[PDB]
Amino acid sequence: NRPNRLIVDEAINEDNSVVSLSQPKMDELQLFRGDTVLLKGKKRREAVCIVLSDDTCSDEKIRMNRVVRNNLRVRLGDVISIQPCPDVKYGKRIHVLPIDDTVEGITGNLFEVYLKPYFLEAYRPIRKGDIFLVRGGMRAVEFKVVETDPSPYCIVAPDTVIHCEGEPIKREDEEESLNEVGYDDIGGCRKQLAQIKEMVELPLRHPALFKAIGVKPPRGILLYGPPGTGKTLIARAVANETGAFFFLI
Amino acid sequence: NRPNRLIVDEAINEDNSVVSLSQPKMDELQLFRGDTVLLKGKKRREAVCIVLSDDTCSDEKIRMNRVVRNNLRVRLGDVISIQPCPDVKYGKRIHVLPIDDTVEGITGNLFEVYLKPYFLEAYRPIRKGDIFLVRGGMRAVEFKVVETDPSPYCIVAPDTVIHCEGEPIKREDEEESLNEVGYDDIGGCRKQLAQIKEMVELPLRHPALFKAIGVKPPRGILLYGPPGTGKTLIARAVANETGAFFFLINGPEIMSKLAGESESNLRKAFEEAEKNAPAIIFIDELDAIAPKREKTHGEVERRIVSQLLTLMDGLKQRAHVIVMAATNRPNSIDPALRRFGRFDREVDIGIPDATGRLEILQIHTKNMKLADDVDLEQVANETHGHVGADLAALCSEAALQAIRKKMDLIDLEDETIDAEVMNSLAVTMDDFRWALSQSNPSALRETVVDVPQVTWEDIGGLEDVKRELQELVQYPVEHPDKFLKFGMTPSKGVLFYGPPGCGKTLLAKAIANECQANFISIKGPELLTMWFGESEANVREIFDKARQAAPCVLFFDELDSIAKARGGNIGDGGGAADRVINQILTEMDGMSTKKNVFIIGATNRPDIIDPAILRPGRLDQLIYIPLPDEKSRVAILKANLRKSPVAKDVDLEFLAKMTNGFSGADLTEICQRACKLAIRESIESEIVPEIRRDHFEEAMRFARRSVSDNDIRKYEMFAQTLQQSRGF
Ligand SMILES: Nc1ncnc2c1ncn2[C@@H]1O[C@H](COP(=O)(O)OP(=O)(O)OP(O)(O)=S)[C@@H](O)[C@H]1O
Ligand SMILES: Nc1ncnc2c1ncn2[C@@H]1O[C@H](COP(=O)(O)OP(=O)(O)OP(O)(O)=S)[C@@H](O)[C@H]1O
Ligand SMILES: Nc1ncnc2c1ncn2[C@@H]1O[C@H](COP(=O)(O)OP(=O)(O)OP(O)(O)=S)[C@@H](O)[C@H]1O
Ligand SMILES: [Mg+2]
Ligand SMILES: [Mg+2]
Ligand SMILES: [Mg+2]
Repeated sequence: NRPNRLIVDEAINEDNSVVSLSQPKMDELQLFRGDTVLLKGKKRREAVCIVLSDDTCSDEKIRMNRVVRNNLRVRLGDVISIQPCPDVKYGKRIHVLPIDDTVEGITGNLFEVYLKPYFLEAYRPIRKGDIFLVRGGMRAVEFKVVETDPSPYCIVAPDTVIHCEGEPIKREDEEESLNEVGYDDIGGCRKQLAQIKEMVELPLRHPALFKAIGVKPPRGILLYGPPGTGKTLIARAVANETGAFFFLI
Repeated sequence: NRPNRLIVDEAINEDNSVVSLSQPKMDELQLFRGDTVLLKGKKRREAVCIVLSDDTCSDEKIRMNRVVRNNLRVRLGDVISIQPCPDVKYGKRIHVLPIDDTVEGITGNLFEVYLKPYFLEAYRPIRKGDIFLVRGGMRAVEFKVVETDPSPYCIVAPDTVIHCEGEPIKREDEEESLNEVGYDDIGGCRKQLAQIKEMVELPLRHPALFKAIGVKPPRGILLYGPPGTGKTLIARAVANETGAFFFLINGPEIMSKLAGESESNLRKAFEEAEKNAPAIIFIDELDAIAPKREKTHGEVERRIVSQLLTLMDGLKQRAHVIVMAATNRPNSIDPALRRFGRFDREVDIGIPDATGRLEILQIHTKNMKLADDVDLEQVANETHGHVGADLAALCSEAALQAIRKKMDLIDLEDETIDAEVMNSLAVTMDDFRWALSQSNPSALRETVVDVPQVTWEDIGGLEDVKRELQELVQYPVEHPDKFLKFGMTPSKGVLFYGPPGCGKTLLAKAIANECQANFISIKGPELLTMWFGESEANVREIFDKARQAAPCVLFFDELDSIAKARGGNIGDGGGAADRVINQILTEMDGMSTKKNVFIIGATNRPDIIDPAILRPGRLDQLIYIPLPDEKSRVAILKANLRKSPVAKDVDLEFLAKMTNGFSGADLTEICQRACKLAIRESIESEIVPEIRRDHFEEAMRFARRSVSDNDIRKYEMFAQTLQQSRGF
């Protein structure tokens, strides 16, 4: 029923928004390697991205990047609604504005350092109200388009002009700070992260189901190891990747 | 007088309401196997059920299920009034309603999952206002009929229609919650439960009788055992199965209070217990509040201990108050508490055995749905160091693993899933295997007190020593009358000596198995490491533990390691007696003769064993186990090859005559090498499943002898002259 629902979990490609599917999926959804796809999430918001051909990922799973995970307001293990978009898009004007929480201490023409060698030779699609992360200059800033042609009808093209404004917009509470620690900020602990996920996220993400079943949830997880191994980092990441209230003692 | 009164005690049939009587009873009450009977209890209420034919239950007892025990408002040990009901009954309409305390979180048509595959092929009777328990969908809910034809006039029939209402009724205080812990919620502890019942329920159930007699009631029951063994569970069950007010005191909770406020809490708890009828005070984690006063820092803790001692000493027989305590560290308890008048009865809740842990697994999976390949007996056999908490965690992990593969069939978008899919989710044996794969047994280091599985069939030859061990162990425990007639006190000790790998450990385990007696194995290296902490009380605890397990056999294996700690009898000139061995001799001399504890020692270094071990009264039965001869080698090979698919052309007597100085371990090594060659052949052929003659020939080509001819001569010398030893 409804062969359009995808399970959301973290991707492995260390790049910008690029979704990865399994071998039967691009043939079942009649989309090729270099195709434009549309992501639809909760709270009546959309996302547009480019698929990637993968085989040794899983039987039925999409791969979801953290850059646009907050764009759809969806966390780990969520269900997403995909849709192929065989619509030709080209950008003419895209009024883009950074956020004055991560761009402080940076001056000059930020385009030629951050946006210019990030757009060309990529051909990425941009939707209305997209928060995409750009790394460079020994720091990372997220960026926000605020005004363009009707959504999305936009891909990265050399024929797209841009203009700076010099007044970055503030960050509202509707979105989560990408500067916070996530699952992608932990390296070298994937088995431990897998165990923590299996023991933590299912009861937290589905509290009503776990209350209905009446089965014992593991509530005494104890991390241990040598100092500086990321125990606090892992705990904060698990807190952030789930919609659970976090109290620190 | 009145041959209609029945004593009420818990049943053994793991089903719905089915009463079980003794052989003379159904003939005396003219009722057959498939007959309808009527149960009449107190407070003017009745119950209807179906009898069961039983013979090996007791002389005069009924068996009463917990489902309908609360239906009659009768507890354990009560007297019930039975009546046969040869009245034909058939249900037409039965308005049934659940209770909204256990059905929350369940939606959909609960009939087709819970009531439909529970009614048919059963033909059970239903009475007015019956609370019957139905398990399924990884949870248990009780159910209540509220309206039907005049009572009871109802049995389960396919012609009975039903209709849902969607509004479950609330639970009143007239009945007890079946979700609470009862006697049936504890597995693997029946002897301990029997002792607790005998020591607790008679004074509590009959306080007036115990006050009239003027005899001392045991008021200091102290439960102890490894953590997670169900001490709290047992205490709560005993509280629930008797009509005694239960006051719970938590160690850490009391200790967390401010100074001068915890004493107020203890005094208030004792006052409440004394005021409110017969009562039980349970102090969970007693070592938290009352450690050894020699090892404690603050004076507030000592005030707490003194207050507890005063409150315990202030207990009168008229108070009808029983104080129970649980601690996983009984030796950390202040010794003043364990004296007479405060805590005299001590009950050891030990690690469950294979049967006990199988019972625990059944108790924890009875709510879950198991696939047809689920072998709970195999799971119990594969779990060794697990305790009740470990098995509960294993079952929960298996259920979670089953759910984790069902996240798509279950709409995770939906708030509260319905039971028509929850029951469809079944826990496979693969899920149990996965859960067992990653599990940490807590009681791995604990000493095992159990009947070993190895029997005489696992031992080849050695018939004479088998007969001698039978005469030494079975006869004093089976026919004491002959021994007291002829006036000889049985010998309490046996020492096994001989070449290594000839079956000294197997003999002790097999003689433990045949007598069906508890077996405790203490190895020499274990003693040497457990004494290195200068803990003289541990080897005393070993003998104490053996004392409570009587009839028990205490086996000290690898005494050579103990004797090699200081070199031996001659060595460089000093003696090998050190550390444990002196305390072991002291314990052997200080053990009661009438106790059925038997001590067996084994060593393959008879030269260096200290003489004091061999003194009469400690270990005077010197049994020498030699290397197997021709026929014993055939027997050993046959015993070792029982579990392997040996081909017909394999000539075992040929192998026996081709091996002369080989011991049992050497023959086992030969069999293992032949099996490993067969495994290699199978692996190579994969890129047949019968071990052949050629494999045995190739294994015999590389077979090695682990006992020298000079060693054989020396053992023969010690086989004849070892009683001498002591003296020079
Ligand atoms: N596995 C890791 N992956 C990425 N960064 C890591 C990892 N482990 C440590 N770090 C970095 O090192 C910092 C220190 O790690 P912490 O989690 O704060 O130390 P810790 O694990 O709490 O151990 P303590 O606090 O000294 S006992 C983190 O904030 C990260 O920046
Ligand atoms: N013999 C048993 N039969 C059935 N369930 C058991 C048994 N032993 C333990 N359990 C289960 O394991 C849980 C933990 O047991 P508890 O009695 O709470 O532990 P404990 O005996 O108090 O030992 P502590 O508190 O760690 S010192 C119980 O609530 C049961 O669910
Ligand atoms: N009579 C026997 N019948 C069958 N197998 C035997 C026999 N004697 C020894 N074995 C094998 O040898 C192994 C060791 O048995 P043990 O009773 O431990 O021998 P032991 O005399 O105690 O000497 P060690 O030091 O323990 S090897 C057993 O597990 C069997 O595989
Ligand atoms: Mg830390
Ligand atoms: Mg407890
Ligand atoms: Mg041995």
